[PDB]
Amino acid sequence: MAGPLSGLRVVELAGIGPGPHAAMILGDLGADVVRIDRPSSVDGISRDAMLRNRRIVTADLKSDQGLELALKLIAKADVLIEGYRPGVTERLGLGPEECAKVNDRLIYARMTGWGQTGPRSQQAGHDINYISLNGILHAIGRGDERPVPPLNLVGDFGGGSMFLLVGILAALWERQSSGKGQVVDAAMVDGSSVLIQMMWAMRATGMWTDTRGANMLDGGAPYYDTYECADGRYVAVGAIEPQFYAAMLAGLGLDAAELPPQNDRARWPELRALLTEAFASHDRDHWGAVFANSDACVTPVLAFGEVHNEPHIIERNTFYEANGGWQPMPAPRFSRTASSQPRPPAATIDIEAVLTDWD
Amino acid sequence: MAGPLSGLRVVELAGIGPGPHAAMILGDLGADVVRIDRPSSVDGISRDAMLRNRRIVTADLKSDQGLELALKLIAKADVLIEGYRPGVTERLGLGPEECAKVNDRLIYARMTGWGQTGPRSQQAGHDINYISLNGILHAIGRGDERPVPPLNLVGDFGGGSMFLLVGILAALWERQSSGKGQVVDAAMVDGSSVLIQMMWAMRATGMWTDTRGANMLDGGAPYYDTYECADGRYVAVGAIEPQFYAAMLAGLGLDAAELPPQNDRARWPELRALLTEAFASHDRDHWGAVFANSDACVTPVLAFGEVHNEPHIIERNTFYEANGGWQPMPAPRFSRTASSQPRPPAATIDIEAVLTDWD
Ligand SMILES: CCCCCCCC(=O)SCCNC(=O)CCNC(=O)[C@H](O)C(C)(C)COP(=O)(O)OP(=O)(O)OC[C@H]1O[C@@H](n2cnc3c(N)ncnc32)[C@H](O)[C@@H]1OP(=O)(O)O
Ligand SMILES: CCCCCCCC(=O)SCCNC(=O)CCNC(=O)[C@H](O)C(C)(C)COP(=O)(O)OP(=O)(O)OC[C@H]1O[C@@H](n2cnc3c(N)ncnc32)[C@H](O)[C@@H]1OP(=O)(O)O
Repeated sequence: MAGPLSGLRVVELAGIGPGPHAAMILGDLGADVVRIDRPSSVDGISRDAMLRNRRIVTADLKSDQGLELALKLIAKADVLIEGYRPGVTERLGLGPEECAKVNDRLIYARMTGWGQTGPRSQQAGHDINYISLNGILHAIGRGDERPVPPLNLVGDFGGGSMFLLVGILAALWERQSSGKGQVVDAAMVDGSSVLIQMMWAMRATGMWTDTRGANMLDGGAPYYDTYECADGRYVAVGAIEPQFYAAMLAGLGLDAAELPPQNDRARWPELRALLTEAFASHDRDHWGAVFANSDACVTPVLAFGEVHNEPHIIERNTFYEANGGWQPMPAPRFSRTASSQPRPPAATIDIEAVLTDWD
Repeated sequence: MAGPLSGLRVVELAGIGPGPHAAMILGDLGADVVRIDRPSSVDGISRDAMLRNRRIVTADLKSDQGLELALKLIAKADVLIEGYRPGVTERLGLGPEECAKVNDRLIYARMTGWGQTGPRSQQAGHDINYISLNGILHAIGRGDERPVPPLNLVGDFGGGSMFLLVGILAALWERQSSGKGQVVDAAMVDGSSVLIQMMWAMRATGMWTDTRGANMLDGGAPYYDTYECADGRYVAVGAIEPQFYAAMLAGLGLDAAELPPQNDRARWPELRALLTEAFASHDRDHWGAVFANSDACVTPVLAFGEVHNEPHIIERNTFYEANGGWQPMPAPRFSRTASSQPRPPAATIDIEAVLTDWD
């Protein structure tokens, strides 16, 4: 298996959202990922591409034999991922202490939204809920409107799977010197708060407010926002640095002297009206051409379906073709031990076969 | 130093955005992190709480002495982080090939937006630019408006620093076999694309469209969105699974028999109108009470300033106090080798004293 994580062994108890994503990236980077699902949900070659780079086995973990078969996998493995409510793995007899009996070296990786304990620890939830509680969701969207969910990118993946991964791999490093595994408690409400640490810093130095739509990076700044163009498509402007901002104005055809100052926030509505009129006067592709090779920080805002036609995307192979269409190639990239193209999710294999393979 | 990354030595060529955030987290988890800034841009004790868990040293890398002192630190370190345009470290004599000759165990971590090559590799940018090209930005916001940036959460941090961290830690794992370092190429356009792999999968199977504001997780679903309450504050609804949706309806006082089906998309306008009116009839804190300890997936949308009074946040110590402002505690959490409270920014230290300390 290609990638820096060649020979890492990972057992994934099938859940939803962050756990599968973390498991995927491990797979992507060449880890040996065995996913235990329940026989009831498994009907054919699973067609969720988030289950790439896996071997899928079924096993009723409530049966005596399914438990036993699972503890044998875990004994042969480096990392266990689970994404159930607290208590769940314990009652299956798959809890951290049961696992430590058969393998004191296991990285035991617990992926929740609310954490392992506390008043909300048994509440069901999705991304939108974890980010509502810690300030993040309130800060996203236009000021005159209700907050908008940034898909499930921030709680599940950014503040969720990714911290699970940082924990699994930091624990593996610690183990190199201690001989021992341990438990990683990755809570989305915690990870996403670290993910947004820059805002908490800026709030302390009076550089961020709790008003939605009134900040440098939330869409409130005329030089950090999207603009609608003549064809109804959009560009993104991110010209924070004054030098980049100046280059943008020249390219728009605007004389900096007739404008309010870049950072005079009281005059932001006025500045925005002037930039809005300028961007609206040509189409998106025009601006893409005009600002190619510039530091103006102006880029076309592409829909998913257009991304495969963008030179910079094509030439770095950020995507590979599959199945219905494009999927992202592994990230990040490695000079010596390079990941390879993901393997699609294969037919269910039998859990004994896997045990043979790992003896 | 407390945490799983105790003993890891890290050299950070001072930059902005992802590279400092990645460096912060390594320090958060116990790494010994040394940040080389230019003297040009230092004055006293920093106020930027993203520079916690850090030693700061200054050094004109353009000079012969600076270059040589930098190369000494790098010789004695596990990891180098740089976030400059491609070619910068090469030109400065701190490129991968130059570092490899003084330390072939080094993990050489390159944090960019566009990548090390391709047509956009020299253009300036920020988060909004990198997520504009790979389809992400176009997918965020309401259907009747231009896209709204999800702060800088998706490109800088979730799709940036976090992939940098996974690459560093994956490469460190690999170095346990090989005895050799390597180059990690983390580009925000690639990282963020993997962060959104779910949507690429669902697009392939017809379960996600390119229309903004018309999908399950982008605000288009009445049961995954925010709602305005009587007091003008908001709740979040994430009641995807039918059993949780049912619990929400009961809490709202709506009988299922008077509503359209939860997933009859043609009648989402009606359903939204019904939920809207119901949520609008009481204030946020009413809903928060009703639905505490429930699986209804309804939570208050708190502002930064209110977070510190939420019971679940207090009890798990998701935050600590520091300099007239709360800040997030490290994530994730480790059972045996727990992180400690971050150390605030300190005054600059002499680069010699660091070399001495490190031998
Ligand atoms: C396609 C589009 C869908 C996209 C969804 C988006 C995802 C997001 O936005 S993140 C949301 C998920 N949140 C989390 O994962 C946080 C932690 N997890 C949870 O809170 C819960 O797992 C939750 C709410 C998601 C679902 O709750 P629920 O279905 O009650 O499951 P959970 O309580 O975890 O327990 C699962 C049960 O399956 C059982 N089980 C698990 N695997 C097996 C198996 N192989 N065989 C037999 N039983 C099994 C467990 O034993 C447990 O049973 P029990 O009734 O004894 O406790
Ligand atoms: C609140 C405000 C903060 C904003 C935060 C948000 C950030 C985001 O949303 S993403 C971050 C931006 N993008 C990236 O980091 C991607 C990669 N980086 C870049 O594209 C560039 O660094 C960029 C565009 C940020 C800045 O560009 P620019 O200032 O031209 O720097 P760049 O070309 O990288 O070169 C850095 C310069 O510093 C010099 N330098 C760096 N360290 C030193 C040193 N210690 N001593 C001497 N010289 C030094 C280099 O020599 C080089 O100068 P020159 O070209 O004159 O030799």
